[PDB]
Amino acid sequence: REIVHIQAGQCGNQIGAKFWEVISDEHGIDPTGSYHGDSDLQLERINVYYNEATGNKYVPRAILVDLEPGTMDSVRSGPFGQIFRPDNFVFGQSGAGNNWAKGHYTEGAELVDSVLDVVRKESESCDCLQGFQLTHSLGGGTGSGMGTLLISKIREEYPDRIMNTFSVMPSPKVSDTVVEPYNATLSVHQLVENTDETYCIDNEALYDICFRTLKLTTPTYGDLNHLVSATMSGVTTCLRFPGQLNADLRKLAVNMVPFPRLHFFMPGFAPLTSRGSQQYRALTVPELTQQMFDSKNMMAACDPRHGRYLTVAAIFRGRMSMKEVDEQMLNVQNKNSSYFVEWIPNNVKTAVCDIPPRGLKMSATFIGNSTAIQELFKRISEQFTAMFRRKAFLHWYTGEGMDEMEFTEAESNMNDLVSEYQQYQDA
Amino acid sequence: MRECISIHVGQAGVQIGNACWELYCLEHGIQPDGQMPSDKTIGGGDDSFNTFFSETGAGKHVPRAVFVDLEPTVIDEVRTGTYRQLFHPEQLITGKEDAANNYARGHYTIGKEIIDLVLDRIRKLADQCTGLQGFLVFHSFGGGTGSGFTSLLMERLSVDYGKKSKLEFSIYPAPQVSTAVVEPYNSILTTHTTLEHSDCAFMVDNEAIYDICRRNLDIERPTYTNLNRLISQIVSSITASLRFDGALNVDLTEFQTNLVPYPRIHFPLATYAPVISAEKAYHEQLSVAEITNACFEPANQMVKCDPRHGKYMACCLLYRGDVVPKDVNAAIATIKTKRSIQFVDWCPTGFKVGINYQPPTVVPGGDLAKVQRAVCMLSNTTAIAEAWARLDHKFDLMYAKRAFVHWYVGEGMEEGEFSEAREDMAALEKDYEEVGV
Amino acid sequence: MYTFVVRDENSSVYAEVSRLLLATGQWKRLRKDNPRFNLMLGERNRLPFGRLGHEPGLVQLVNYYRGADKLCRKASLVKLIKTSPELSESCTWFPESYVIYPTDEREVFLAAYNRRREGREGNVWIALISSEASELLDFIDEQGQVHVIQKYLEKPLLLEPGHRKFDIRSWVLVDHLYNIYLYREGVLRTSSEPYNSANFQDKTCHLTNHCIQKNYGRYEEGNEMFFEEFNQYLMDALNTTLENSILLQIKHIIRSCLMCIEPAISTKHLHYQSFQLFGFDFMVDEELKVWLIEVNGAPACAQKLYAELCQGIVDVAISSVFPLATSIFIKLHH
Amino acid sequence: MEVIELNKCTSGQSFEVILKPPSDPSLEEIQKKLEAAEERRKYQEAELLKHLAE
Ligand SMILES: Nc1nc2c(ncn2[C@@H]2O[C@H](COP(=O)(O)OP(=O)(O)OP(=O)(O)O)[C@@H](O)[C@H]2O)c(=O)[nH]1
Ligand SMILES: Nc1ncnc2c1ncn2[C@@H]1O[C@H](COP(=O)(O)OP(=O)(O)CP(=O)(O)O)[C@@H](O)[C@H]1O
Ligand SMILES: Nc1nc2c(ncn2[C@@H]2O[C@H](COP(=O)(O)OP(=O)(O)O)[C@@H](O)[C@H]2O)c(=O)[nH]1
Ligand SMILES: c1ccc(CNc2cc3c(cn2)[nH]c2ccccc23)cc1
Ligand SMILES: [Ca+2]
Ligand SMILES: [Mg+2]
Ligand SMILES: [Mg+2]
Repeated sequence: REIVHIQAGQCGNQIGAKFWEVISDEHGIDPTGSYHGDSDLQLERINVYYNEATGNKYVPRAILVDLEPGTMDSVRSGPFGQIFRPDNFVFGQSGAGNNWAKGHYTEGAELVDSVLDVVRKESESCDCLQGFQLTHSLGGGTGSGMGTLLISKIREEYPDRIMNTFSVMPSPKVSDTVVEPYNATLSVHQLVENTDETYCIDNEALYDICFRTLKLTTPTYGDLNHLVSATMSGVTTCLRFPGQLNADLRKLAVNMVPFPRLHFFMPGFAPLTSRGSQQYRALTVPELTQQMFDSKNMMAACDPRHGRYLTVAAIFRGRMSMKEVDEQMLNVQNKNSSYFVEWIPNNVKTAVCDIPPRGLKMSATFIGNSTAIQELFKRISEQFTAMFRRKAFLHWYTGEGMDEMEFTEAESNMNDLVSEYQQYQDA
Repeated sequence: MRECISIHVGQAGVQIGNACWELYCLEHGIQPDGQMPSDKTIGGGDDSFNTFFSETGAGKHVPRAVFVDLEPTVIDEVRTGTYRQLFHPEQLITGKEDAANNYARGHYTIGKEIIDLVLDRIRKLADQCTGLQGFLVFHSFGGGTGSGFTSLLMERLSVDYGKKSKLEFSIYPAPQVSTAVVEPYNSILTTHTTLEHSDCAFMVDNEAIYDICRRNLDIERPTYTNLNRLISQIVSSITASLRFDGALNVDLTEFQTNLVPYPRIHFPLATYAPVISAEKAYHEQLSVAEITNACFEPANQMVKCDPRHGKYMACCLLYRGDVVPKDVNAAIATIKTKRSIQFVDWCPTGFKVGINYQPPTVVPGGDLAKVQRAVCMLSNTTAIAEAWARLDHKFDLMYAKRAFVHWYVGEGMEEGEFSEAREDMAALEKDYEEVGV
Repeated sequence: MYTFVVRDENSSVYAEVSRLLLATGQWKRLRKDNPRFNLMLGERNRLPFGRLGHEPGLVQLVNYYRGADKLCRKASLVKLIKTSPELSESCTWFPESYVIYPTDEREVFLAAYNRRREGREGNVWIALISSEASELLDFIDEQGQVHVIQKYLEKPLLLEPGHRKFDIRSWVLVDHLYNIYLYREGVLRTSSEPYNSANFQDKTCHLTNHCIQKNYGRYEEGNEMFFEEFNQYLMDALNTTLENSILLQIKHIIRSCLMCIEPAISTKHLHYQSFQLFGFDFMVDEELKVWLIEVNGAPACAQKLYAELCQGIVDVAISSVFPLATSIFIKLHH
Repeated sequence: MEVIELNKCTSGQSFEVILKPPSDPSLEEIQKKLEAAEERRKYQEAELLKHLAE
């Protein structure tokens, strides 16, 4: 089962690039695309993300999208820049000016068909395409506006394929422009309808983690992206390496998503580590379990103690006692069974993979479907309303053809999403 | 002689089929290439083992089996496995994308595009049969294929083969081994749809096999391989009377006669003893009395429940190894005075005993030790309904919130089938209670 | 940090137990339908034993023995005794009883009393009390539910001052190992009406229940005489003790009853574990012979003894399985 | 107590011991239900493509 990767916009391409940088190192694939590992567990699930190229070369099934050439030229001149299929570089020239409308309705519309042609060309080769994954931010114009336009048009042409996203949430602590709450809200409406799994990566959380925890006075986007590539690598581990789990994206989605609109996940990761700073002490399993469940390790600035877990997925990596893992996992649930819903039996599932990430001897990745995620959406909704009650900065959008009603609708749908999460928090 | 066709559906069914046929071959002295030196009727025969194997002119002994999965990777490991030459391609059938642990997807959506093919490949086996008794169907309750495609198949077989019997080997879902969360939905659905189409079903709770593997084989975390080699032993005990000379349970019809007095209540509890570790340096061989006594210990049952708080309708004892009727009758007499064994008033309180002198065969390099005598008890006790109660409760919890339901409805299924299936199960729980108290 | 649940709110004994557990600061109460518990304080009716011991990573314990109702209900107890060889119909400490279904053990019931008609032997029975069988044979028929008719002790031991009737209540705890623990503190639930050998058409005189007598508070507060008193009265008025004259027979009847059904309810090798508190109700005749009247599966305690007993339950039945970071019981050995 | 129907052979023997005496849908509806569920999908797929067309 093959996956098609797409990365849209500045944020989208920068985390996406570092993702391919990380997992290409895991799979032993080099900057040119030649395998150079020791294990062959490196290769029997490598067609999931890579295409086999003549000359024993491997090429990412990756499509790079932007309305500006700036970031994608940085990617191409980046460390693993030349690994990517050059035709998969689809870009405009005007940019989106952090404007959802430009990305979704005007500038992006002009470019979207060209992108879909590259998608179609990839899907055609896939013996059994299982789904798509997108990397983008929701605060800008391209990744937000055009990214959701792509998702909408991909669902039209592939209604029966899984669509997952890694979606970076905006935050005033890490902000480019004031209109990010507007762009975010418009995009959430789109994600609620047309995605199976959306990993909610809050820039607030990524910041706090870098400063409060990781001893970084002034964290850059590069530091923030260390955390994101580590997490993306962890959530996809089970699909990239052989193990216990005989599951595709669909089977995995079925067991995580009891309700179609409630598919926004809190990612987490342990041990939390800065880049450069070595780790000499390997965590015990009880430490891995304790940390990956602690809020300070969550990538979404939500307090899981303010909600209840609908489902939970956990992926331990490295050489460890599978027994001890079960005890510690079963321990946490039996410790705090009040923070798990009782009306979904056995809703916490675990998997183990013998291959650890680079630099760590063992690690865990947390995927939580908590109702506490409403805190994230309430946050955006407040920032949205504060401006919208005065119709502030709205001319940037109405100048591209949008009406106020579309904002009112988007606002309502997210307040609905919030109220829906609240319904199951009191069940 | 009358032939039996084994149908293995889904991952659990396939990999368990592998375990069984591997074991069968060892018990009949058939090698991986299908050659059976001891068979002197080259090219054919009328023997008891021909119940499960047919013969080619070249002298190959091929299973009367069909493997079917909605996704290739599991059966591909049969196409390239050590017993690859044993089967032939038309016996192994694979779709491209599985049912994603979705009953509706396996039954309705993806089931439809492959049902006519499987029945054809099955019909090609039945045409090689001079007298077909019926089918042995291996599958999981929790898998979308194992649950959804099985009920679809079981419906058609009752149409294409009305007079033929159909037995089930069913894997009851356990959280310790499972990973799906929706297996209770799949289990209730497939039981509801298969109930009138199954003459006799042997439930195996992965929870029970798992603990048996930990407790008695000293395996810290059992793999499917560990579970399946133990399950194959039990299944081999249950089917030995179809593959070997004897007078007890010689055809599928007798299984229902001896074990299933009332059709709906056709879930006999299996209990197996002794299970001994091969890495166990020092072992004291157990007696007919000891292994027979172990048959009334809950820790040896395929499903954990308490037969003391229910009633029996039937009870077969199948022995393998050094056993004589005299020792059995003494062991039975002793146990009865010490244990609580209540039958229903309209049943004779007695035991049907089968003995095969050949002791149980073990897979070389397996976890199980060779023993001088072993036994499998098949008891139709109402206590097994505890397993239905567990399952039905989990179903109720999720369904009250309609959790995950949208996955099924999105495949064309109606929400009404959920409630219908659950009401049928609610009836089934009461059938057991009428009889049991 | 262990966890437990409460599914019986009317339990005067285990509401007290739940309180003690929380006070240790090492137990946590979940809600009725949370499966991830260590201990279950279940309901009296339709308790789902079939769902216990199937939670991975959890040792589970319940405060009831499945199947123990065959001892704790009148129709069953009679059948239990009569059919069980270790007890038999020759059993010397159970009043001659018979099972009687409404319009079975009626034809036999008639035969037993037919010499009692003309044997010039004491011929009074109880379901209520009567000398005429016909009068209560279709009192049962007017009620609707199956009844038990039983030998009536018309020559009971009588407490003076007062010339009164009484019954003894013993609290027994059976832990997970099937150790049978007798609570050293019992209670006499005494009548205050002088026992009337003639007219039993009243209830107060021949029925010693704690409810129906509310002659209350005359000789002892509560109509409730404890063992220190009853022992003293025995020493002064009959020159014997409680242990010798009565308790040996009590410990013998208790042990005989639970050992009879041990192989039917024991959780020795089960996936879940049981314990349970029982209340045995005895009665003494004038020859100091103790008769078993009944066994209560869901017994309530005496108010002075709640604190001590309920603390004992935690010590040997719960903490014995779930340990934390001289004895009030008498072990009946076997 | 009473052993009956003792059958013996080289492979083994079998008998019965009594300790106490006592005291379908046609292919009509299958393919009808399968197709009635198929156009429940088609209807759902149509309303999606309609919704997307809007
Ligand atoms: N005993 C045993 N159980 C298994 C085995 N494989 C899977 N299972 C159980 O089967 C259930 C999942 O069903 P599967 O058989 O894997 O699913 P399937 O029939 O292939 O159907 P799909 O959903 O389409 O994959 C879980 O409860 C597993 O514990 C096996 O080899 N042995
Ligand atoms: N055979 C008998 N002879 C004399 N008195 C008897 C008797 N059977 C019952 N009694 C009287 O009836 C009282 C209680 O009746 P019984 O025990 O049958 O009902 P009960 O269940 O309400 C007691 P508990 O409620 O504590 O279980 C006894 O305490 C005793 O006073
Ligand atoms: N984590 C992370 N967030 C980013 C990065 N670049 C931009 N963002 C966030 O994304 C939003 C801006 O979107 P951007 O991708 O730059 O707009 P676009 O290129 O037009 O789609 C803001 O909320 C930024 O904080 C990045 O490299 N990493
Ligand atoms: C793109 C591609 C792939 C992924 C990962 N998806 C995923 C993984 C798991 C899951 C639900 N979804 N449930 C699990 C339980 C145990 C182990 C793993 C998982 C996201 C984006
Ligand atoms: Ca032959
Ligand atoms: Mg930018
Ligand atoms: Mg499968």
